[PDB]
Amino acid sequence: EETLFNVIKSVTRNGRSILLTALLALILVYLFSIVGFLFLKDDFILEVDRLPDSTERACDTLLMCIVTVMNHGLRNGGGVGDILRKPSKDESLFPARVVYDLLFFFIVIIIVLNLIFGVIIDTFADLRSEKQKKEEILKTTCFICGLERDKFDNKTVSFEEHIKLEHNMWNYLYFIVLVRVKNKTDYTGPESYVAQMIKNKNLDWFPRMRAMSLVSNEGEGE
Amino acid sequence: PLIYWFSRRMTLWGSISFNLAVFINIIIAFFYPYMSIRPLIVALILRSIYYLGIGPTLNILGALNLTNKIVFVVSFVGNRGTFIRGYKAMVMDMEFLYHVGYILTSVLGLFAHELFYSILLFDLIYREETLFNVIKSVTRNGRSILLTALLALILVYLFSIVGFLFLKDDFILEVDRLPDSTERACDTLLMCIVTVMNHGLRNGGGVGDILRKPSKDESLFPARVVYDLLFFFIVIIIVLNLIFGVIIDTFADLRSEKQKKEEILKTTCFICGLERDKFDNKTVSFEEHIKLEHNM
Amino acid sequence: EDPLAYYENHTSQIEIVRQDRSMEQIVFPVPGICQFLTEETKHRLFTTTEQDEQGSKVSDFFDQSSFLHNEMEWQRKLRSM
Ligand SMILES: Nc1ncnc2c1ncn2[C@@H]1O[C@H](COP(=O)(O)OP(=O)(O)OP(=O)(O)O)[C@@H](O)[C@H]1O
Ligand SMILES: Nc1ncnc2c1ncn2[C@@H]1O[C@H](COP(=O)(O)OP(=O)(O)OP(=O)(O)O)[C@@H](O)[C@H]1O
Ligand SMILES: [Ca+2]
Ligand SMILES: [Zn+2]
Ligand SMILES: [Zn+2]
Repeated sequence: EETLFNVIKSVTRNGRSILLTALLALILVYLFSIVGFLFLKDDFILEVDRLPDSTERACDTLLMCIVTVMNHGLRNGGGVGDILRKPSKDESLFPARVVYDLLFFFIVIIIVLNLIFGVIIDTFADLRSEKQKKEEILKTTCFICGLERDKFDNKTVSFEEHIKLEHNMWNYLYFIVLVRVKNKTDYTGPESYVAQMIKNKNLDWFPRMRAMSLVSNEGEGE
Repeated sequence: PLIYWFSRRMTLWGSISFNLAVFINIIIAFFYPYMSIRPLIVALILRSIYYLGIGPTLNILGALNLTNKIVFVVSFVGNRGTFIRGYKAMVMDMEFLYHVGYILTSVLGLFAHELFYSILLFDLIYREETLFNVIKSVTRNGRSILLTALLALILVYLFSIVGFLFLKDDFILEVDRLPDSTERACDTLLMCIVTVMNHGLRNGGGVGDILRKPSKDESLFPARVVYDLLFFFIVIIIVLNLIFGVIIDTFADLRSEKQKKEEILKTTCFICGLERDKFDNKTVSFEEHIKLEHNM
Repeated sequence: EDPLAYYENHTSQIEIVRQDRSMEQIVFPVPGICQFLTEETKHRLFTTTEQDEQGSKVSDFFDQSSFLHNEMEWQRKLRSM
């Protein structure tokens, strides 16, 4: 499916930005884990079910603390605060804890993970804009000389016939094969010239910004 | 020649200094508390840990980082010549001010405490431009985000007043006491705001989730339903959702501005600014026009 | 079958600009090998081509002409089996 591929391209094109944002998220989690270990180590209690006490500390060492904050903090909607034990309102450290969760909520869940999402949207808009421009160019200008559709207006020869026969690219390709295949001694005037030009590697014999259909008015002016 | 040699390799010292900064952070992260160039450095650090130990290895890595950065700073000032711009200029220079602060952080980390090395990871933002652009997506419209938060705070304030005046009884919170479980939390207006703000915005449902479950047959049941629903539709879907909308809007604006700037740079020449389309069907092409004819 | 089919279907015209800038129209026969080009390759070339710095896609089209000729030659040999 091409549509599914395009959807995947929406995250693949800016994959580097997403990875870097994840690194920033990891760095912020690292800083918060350090702060918790220094100040709020006691409050780090996790409930676990033992296969055949329920709650025990999880921030005894820095490595375990970062895993607990990263694994159980980012996934939870509230953030780190949800996993930690409920703080008593009358407790002296209540305000510090309240600020701690709010900062995590406003620094790691609303302005970090949301940025990763925003990168995806920006890629979606970029992909659509690029596709729209490419289709417009393909359907509005002809391949060989590149003239716009509006030029072929109020003229005997229309744009559709200009591209179909007058500036048919496959006709040019056929001529290239004929010139390459035909012998030197059998070359005519025009065929000898293009063969010489092809050897010179100069791509100027191709018409540009000009065609006989529009020159018909020029011929009348002549 | 000596100062020139130091300045010429600016990428080398900066790449190493960041390279060491990363390895020190991982080592402390993985082990704390304790009792191709890149793979080669990994082997050396691993070997030092095996023989010298975590302690001495960290001390060595800090010493190398400090020496690398100080010579990086002296080279930076010499190459940029900030002194020629004026002694006042270098002091006010943002780049110079950032470097001295990093130098201060490095020496504090080496001596004051090991964890101070953690904040050195902020340098990654400066190292990567794409990450800087991502951060710029929120920094450009920071004022709007702050004001939206202020509007959010006002809305939580209004709801807290309404809850205190009418629904004070339902404000019950569960707490775990260190060596009754549930108790009131809206006895005074201030604590009510903290409970609603802290436990309301974070919760997906909103304020209603934290409050006690209302009885369906209770007379005040319809009031609670309307109150909870209003918070959900006025503080979580139209307030926090707006903040992300600002971030998305900034992303589009930054991309559009960058695209226009690149198109202008690559489509018109610096001096006269003529468009590329003008240089068509002419003996002199646009590329040679800018290369020689109009070379700034 | 139709006498005016082999001499008609195998005919094409193009536009070129000479040294003197005087445009000319060349009518030439289509060689037999050119008739073996696959439609799928034709569609890929039309869509995959990209514009150069000048905005003219002719340079990319010409560069792939040799590949198309070789592909057509293989198609002829494939048609033999
Ligand atoms: N210079 C050009 N500008 C725009 N479109 C072009 C140009 N050259 C070819 N095309 C398009 O590319 C396709 C190639 O045309 P082609 O003559 O092979 O069509 P066809 O109808 O399959 O052939 P046939 O002549 O055998 O009926 C057609 O869509 C044609 O419109
Ligand atoms: N007027 C202009 N408009 C647009 N681009 C320009 C203009 N003048 C110079 N440039 C571009 O700016 C850069 C400066 O060109 P410069 O002559 O220094 O190139 P260089 O190849 O490094 O030099 P050298 O001539 O020694 O090979 C090049 O990218 C050149 O294309
Ligand atoms: Ca002859
Ligand atoms: Zn044309
Ligand atoms: Zn110019």
